[PDB]
Parts: sequence; C-alpha cells; structure tokens
Amino acid sequence: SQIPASEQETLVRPKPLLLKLLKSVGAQKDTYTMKEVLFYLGQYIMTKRLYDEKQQHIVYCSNDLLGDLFGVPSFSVKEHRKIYTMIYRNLVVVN
Ligand SMILES: CCOc1cccc(CN2[C@@H](C)[C@@H](N)[C@H](c3cccc(Cl)c3F)[C@]23C(=O)Nc2cc(Cl)ccc23)c1
Repeated sequence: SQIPASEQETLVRPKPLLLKLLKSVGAQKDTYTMKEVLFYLGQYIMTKRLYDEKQQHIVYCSNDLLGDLFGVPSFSVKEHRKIYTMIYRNLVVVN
C-alpha cells in the first residue's frame, strides 16, 4: 500500500477541466473522495484505450484531456504517489 487509506477517503472538489473529464464518463456531482476520482479516471483510461494492450502498465495521455490536466505525455500506473500529486493540482481539498 503506497497511499494511506485515510488519504484515499479525502473529500475533494475537482477544478473545471478535471470536472469535465469526470462528467464525460458519467460522474454527475461536484465533490468526491479521491478513491472515487481514481475509479472514474480508471474508467476514462479503459474507455479511451490510453495504453498499449501488450504493455498495460503505461498510460499515454499526450494530446488528450488527461495529459492537459497531468502535464505529462505518459506515466507508469505503478507510481501511485505521483498520480495522487498530479490529481491534487486539479482540485481543492475539502477536509
Ligand atoms: C484493461 C486496461 O486496464 C487499465 C489500464 C490502465 C489503467 C487502469 C486503471 N488503473 C489500474 C491499473 C489501477 N491499479 C490504478 C490505480 C488504482 C488506485 C490508485 C491508483 Cl494511484 C491507481 F493508479 C488505475 C485505476 O484504477 N485508476 C487509475 C487512475 C489513473 Cl490516473 C491511473 C491509473 C489508475 C486500467
């Protein structure tokens, strides 16, 4: 476990661009837990096929909404701390 369970439950308000990404996969509301935000971003990556099927551990997000939010062309899905950092820049923490 890389991310503490307490941190996973953190209530957050996504900024407009991340909120557009979430709404595109049916996420209706304005506040979530990070766990829920991570779930929906998971659905987004799977729905848009943002990976090589032979090498599924790397997400490629260049020229996509996700890369505009994250500020990277790609990233490893193993590095959870860096993924949390990139998500934190696109939201306001509530609690
Ligand atoms: C058939 C294709 O399958 C996939 C291909 C690539 C990615 C995924 C979705 N992944 C899985 C690999 C989870 N282990 C990974 C994950 C889960 C919890 C926390 C973090 Cl920090 C985390 F990274 C997660 C997820 O569930 N949400 C999410 C959001 C982002 Cl932005 C990046 C990665 C992920 C599925």
